[PDB]
Amino acid sequence: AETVSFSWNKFVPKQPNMILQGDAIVTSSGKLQLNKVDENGTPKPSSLGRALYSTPIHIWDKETGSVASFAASFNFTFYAPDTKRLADGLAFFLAPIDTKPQTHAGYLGLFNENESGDQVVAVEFDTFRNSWDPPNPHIGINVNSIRSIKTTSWDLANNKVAKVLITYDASTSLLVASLVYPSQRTSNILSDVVDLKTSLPEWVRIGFSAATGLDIPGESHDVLSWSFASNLPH
Amino acid sequence: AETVSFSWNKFVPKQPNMILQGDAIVTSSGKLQLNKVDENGTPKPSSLGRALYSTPIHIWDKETGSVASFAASFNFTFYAPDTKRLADGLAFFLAPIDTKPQTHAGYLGLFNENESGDQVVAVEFDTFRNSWDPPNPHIGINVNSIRSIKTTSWDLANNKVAKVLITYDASTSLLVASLVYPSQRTSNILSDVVDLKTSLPEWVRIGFSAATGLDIPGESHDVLSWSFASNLPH
Amino acid sequence: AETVSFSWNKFVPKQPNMILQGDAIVTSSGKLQLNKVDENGTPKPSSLGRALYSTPIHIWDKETGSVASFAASFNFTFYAPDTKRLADGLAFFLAPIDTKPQTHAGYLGLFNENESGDQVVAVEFDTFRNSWDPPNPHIGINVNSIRSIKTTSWDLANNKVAKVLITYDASTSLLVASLVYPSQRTSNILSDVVDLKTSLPEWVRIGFSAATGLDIPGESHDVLSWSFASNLPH
Amino acid sequence: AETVSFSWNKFVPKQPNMILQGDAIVTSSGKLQLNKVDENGTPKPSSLGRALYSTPIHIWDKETGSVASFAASFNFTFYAPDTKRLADGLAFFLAPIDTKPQTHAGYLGLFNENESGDQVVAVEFDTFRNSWDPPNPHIGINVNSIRSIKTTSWDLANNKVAKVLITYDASTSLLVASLVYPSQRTSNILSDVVDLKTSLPEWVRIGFSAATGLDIPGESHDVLSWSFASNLPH
Ligand SMILES: [Ca+2]
Ligand SMILES: [Ca+2]
Ligand SMILES: [Ca+2]
Ligand SMILES: [Ca+2]
Ligand SMILES: [Mn+2]
Ligand SMILES: [Mn+2]
Ligand SMILES: [Mn+2]
Ligand SMILES: [Mn+2]
Repeated sequence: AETVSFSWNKFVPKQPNMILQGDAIVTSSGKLQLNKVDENGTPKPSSLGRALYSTPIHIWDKETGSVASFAASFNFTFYAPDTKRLADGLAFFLAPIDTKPQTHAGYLGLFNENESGDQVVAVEFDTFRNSWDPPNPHIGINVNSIRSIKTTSWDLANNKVAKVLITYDASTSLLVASLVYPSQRTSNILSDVVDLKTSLPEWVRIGFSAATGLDIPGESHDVLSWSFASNLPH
Repeated sequence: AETVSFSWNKFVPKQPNMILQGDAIVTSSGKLQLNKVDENGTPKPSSLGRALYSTPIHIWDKETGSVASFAASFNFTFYAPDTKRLADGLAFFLAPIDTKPQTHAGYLGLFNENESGDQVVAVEFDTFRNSWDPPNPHIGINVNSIRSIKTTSWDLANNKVAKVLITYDASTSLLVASLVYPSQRTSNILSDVVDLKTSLPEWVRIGFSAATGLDIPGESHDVLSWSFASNLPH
Repeated sequence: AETVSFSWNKFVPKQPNMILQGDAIVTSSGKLQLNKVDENGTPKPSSLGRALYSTPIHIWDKETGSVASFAASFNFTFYAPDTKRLADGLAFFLAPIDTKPQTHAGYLGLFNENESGDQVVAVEFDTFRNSWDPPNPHIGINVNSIRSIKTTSWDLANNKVAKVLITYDASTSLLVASLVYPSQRTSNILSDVVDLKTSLPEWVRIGFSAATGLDIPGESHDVLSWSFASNLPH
Repeated sequence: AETVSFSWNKFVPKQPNMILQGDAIVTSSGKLQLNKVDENGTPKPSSLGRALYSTPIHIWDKETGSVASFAASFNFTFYAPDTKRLADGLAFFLAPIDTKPQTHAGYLGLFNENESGDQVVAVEFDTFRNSWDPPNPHIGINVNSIRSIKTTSWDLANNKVAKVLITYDASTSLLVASLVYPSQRTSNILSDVVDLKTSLPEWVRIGFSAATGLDIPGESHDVLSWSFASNLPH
C-alpha cells in the first residue's frame, strides 16, 4: 500500500504546506478565507480564491491498475449580506498537479465557457442557478464539467458551520458526499459512481475553490478545518 | 484518552468475542444471520436474534464528565419473499452490559409494551408501520423508546447490500446515521442530538437486533461485516 | 483483515474489560497493582497477581494459514525495599482463553515445576536467578517454557518507570522487545523468531503476571498504562 | 492537533512527493539508491545523495509552545565490495525547509569542516571512524554537529536488510533509535534527550543522506521503504 494523511483544526498564515491562489488568504484567526471582503466584511463581487494542499496525491496506478480509496472532511461557512441574492458557491476538488485558476463566478474557478474541462473532479456546493443548474442550492458531483452528473438539495443556512464528509471507495467507484448542520440538526447526502482512472491523472493535487457573484457580492466562503486520508493498494 | 476499536470483513462461527442471543447464528459463509429461516430460505415469523460485541464499552465518565465519540459501520441485507409484506426490521444499539432480549416483532427485541425502556439507545431500520410509526420504511433514532425521536425515509431494496455508517460526536452530541446502496447509487441520512449521559449507563455493550413479522415472515436480516471505534477523552 | 486495538493511560477499579486473578487489584490511583503490599508499602512474599484483557484475540487462522502481527506497549515499575535482594519479576504474555494462574515465585504464575508448559508465550522481566537463568536481571523470550529461548541484560532501576514496547511481525515471525528508562536515558532490546502457529492456540487472551520472592519480599510490580493492536490478514 | 503521515513499501521513479539531491535516484526496482555505482555495482568514491520528503513538517509551535511527537521507520541496506574497508554511512535527519547538501564523506552530506552546523538533527549509521568518532560502526544521535551526543555499537551485516525505528516523545524529549536484522535475529537500541525547540526551526523537511568513502568506495546505501507519522498538539 501507499498512504498519506493529514489533519488540522486550524490554518496558520504562511503555512508552507498549502498553496494559495486567487484572493485566498489565511487570517490570524485561523480561517482559510477564500474570497476578498469589504471593510464591513462584505464579499466583493468577482472574487476567486483557491487553495491546494501542497503535496501531490497518488490516486491511481497505470502499472498495477489499482485506484486509491480516500476520505476528506471539513468545516465551512459562508456569509451573505443578503440571503436572497446568493452566488456562486464552493467546491472541493481534485486536479492536475499544475492546476491554475479558471473562470470565476458560476465556473467556480475550475472550468471555462466554451472549453472541455481539464481533468477535474469536484464536489460542489452551488448557490446560484446557472443555465445548466437545477433550481435551488444544491450539492453536486462534477466530473470534468460544471454540468453536474448528479445533484441534490442543500438545506443551507447563512453563517452556520457546515460539517462535510466526502468518501471514495475504489471497490465500488462510489463517491459519497454528505453535509451536516449540527446547529440545525439538519442533513444532506449524495452519491454516484465515478471512474477515477478515466477522469484524473495518476497524480493530483486536492483543494478548495470558491467564487462570489459576478456582479453581486453573493456570499463569502470560509473553510475552518481540513482532514484527509488516502490509501492506494498494492 | 481511552480507546477501543475493531474490524472484520466476516464473522467466524463460534467466535469468542461475540455474544449471540435469540435465533442469531453465524453461517459457515461468514454471515451473521439474525433470524431463523425455512429450508427454502424463508424467514419464520416471530423470529428474534440479537448479537453483541463481547467487550463492554466505556461511553462516558461520571467522574471526569467526558463522553466518548464513536463510529460504527456495517454491511447488511434482508430478503423478502414478498416485497409487499415486510416486517419488522433491524437495529444497531447500545445497552447495559447485561442486556437481554425483549419483545419481538415491532419491538425489535429491544423494548416492551406497557413498559418504560431500559437505557437503550438505537438506530433502527424499520420496515413495518406500527401505531407509533410514520408511513413507509424508515430509519430512526430511538432513545429509550421504540417511539423514535426522529425519522427519515429509507429507500430500501430487497436482496441488495446496504452500507451503513453511524457516528457520534460528543462535542455536539450529534448522532448521525447514513445508509448507502452502491448497486442503486441511492442514499439516505438522518441526524439529531442525543445526550448519552442521560440515556445510557457508563458502560455498555453494543450490537444488533432484528425481528421478523409477528404472524408473517416479513424479511430476514443478515449482517455481513462490522467495524467500530470509540474514543473517550481525558 | 481482522483487527482489534485499545489504549488506556490509566486503569479504573472494577473495569469490566479486564480480568483479575491472584492478588491483582486496581487502585483508586489508576494503577494495576499486581502484588499485595504491607501497610508501609512492603511487598509480601509469595504474592501472585495476574490480569488479562477480557476480549479474546484471534492470533492465527488454521483455515487461511494467516498469522497476526501485533504490538503492545506499557509503562511499569517496581519497588524494592532492598535493592540487593530482588525477586522474581514480571511478564507479558499470551495464553489460552481459559488461562489460570500457575506456579508462583520463579515460575512467574505462568508455568509449573515438573510439567511441560501450556501454550504460553511470554516476554519476561526477570529479577531473580533460578537454576535455568543467566546471571543478572534480564529480559527474556519464553516460548512454552520458563527456560528462555533468548535473553538480554536489563539495566533496571528501582522506583523508575520503564516504557516497554513489544512487537510481532508475522512476515518474519520475529518478536521484538524493547525497554526504555527516560529518567536514565538508558535502553535495552531483544529479538528472536517465534512460530505462533506452533506455540499458541488460534485464540488467546493477553495479559500481565508478576511474582514476589518466595520467602522474601523481592519487589512489587505495578503497571500504569497499556496499549495494544493486532492485525490478522485475509 | 495537527498531524501528518505517510507510508510506502516502494519508491516510484519521478515520484513528485520526494526531492532528490546529489546522486540520489530511484530505480525501476523501487529502490531509493542514494549513491552512484559502477557497472558491476561498485560504489564510486565521493558519492553523495540525499532525498527529502517534499512536504514540510510542523515540528513545534513558537506560539503555543507545543512540540510534535513523531515516529519514522524504514528498511535499508548497503553493499560493500570489501567488508574490511567501509565508508562512510547513512543518516536520517531533519533540517530546514531549504536544506542543501553539505560536505561529503565523513560529513554525511549534512555538515561542514570548520563551520557550526545548520539546525540539523540526525540519527546516523556510521561506518567510518573519523577523529571525532568512537571505534567501530555505530549508531548515533547528532544534534547540530557531526560529533554525536551519544552513540552505540551497530552490529552491521553486509547485504542484509536492516529494519529501523525512530521515535520522538515530546513529553520526555526522548529520542529513540532502534535497529533490527531479522536475518540475523540481531538488534541494537540508542536513546537520549533532544530539545527540538532549541535545535530546529518550527518547520522542517525530513529525509536521507549517505556518503561513500572519500577515496575509497566504502559501501553503497539503499533505502527500500519509508513510513512516517507526526502529531503536533493543541
Ligand atoms: Ca451554479
Ligand atoms: Ca415499526
Ligand atoms: Ca528467574
Ligand atoms: Ca564517521
Ligand atoms: Mn451547480
Ligand atoms: Mn419505527
Ligand atoms: Mn529468566
Ligand atoms: Mn559517527
